[PDB]
Amino acid sequence: AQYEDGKQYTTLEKPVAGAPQVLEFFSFFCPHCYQFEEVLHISDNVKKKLPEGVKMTKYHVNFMGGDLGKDLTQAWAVAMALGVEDKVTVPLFEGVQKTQTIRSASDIRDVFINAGIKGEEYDAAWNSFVVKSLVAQQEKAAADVQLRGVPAMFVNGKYQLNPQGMDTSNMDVFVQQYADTVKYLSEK
Repeated sequence: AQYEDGKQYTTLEKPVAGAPQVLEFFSFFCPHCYQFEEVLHISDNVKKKLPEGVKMTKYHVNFMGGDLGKDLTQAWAVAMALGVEDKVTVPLFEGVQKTQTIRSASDIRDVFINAGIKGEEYDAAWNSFVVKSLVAQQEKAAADVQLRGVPAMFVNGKYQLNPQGMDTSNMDVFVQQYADTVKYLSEK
């Protein structure tokens, strides 16, 4: 057929109950993730093609970048709690991978300050139990699918996107295949 298990996607032999509908994992240390965000705009193009009523979720992971990797997962929890994802995603990616000016939790904090989040508001969130439980949620979602690599996207806790089984000559064409595949899995 056109869409085939093992080609554009794989099926989880161990499906995850109650999972978010469209669930993306990334790391600010992940080179393909940088491409996905700043060059390909994957999340955005997926969103534009998703049906009525389908929520999109994106979580950070711990398994890259050691101590700073965990800090970034907590900062992403802060970002979600405050609703400022669209203000910090680009400077966090560039701070980690392009300028390499993010080397500590303080440097992460600076990105939020520069983006206009008040320090006192950042620090309150950082230390909050709501953020602790948002960290727990990110960790549990990743653990549930035995996640070993990013970028990754899962649909209804049962299908995992398989971008290696897609064309990459043209960047635009890859992005729409990825998005169209998500829509298909969505409607499945």
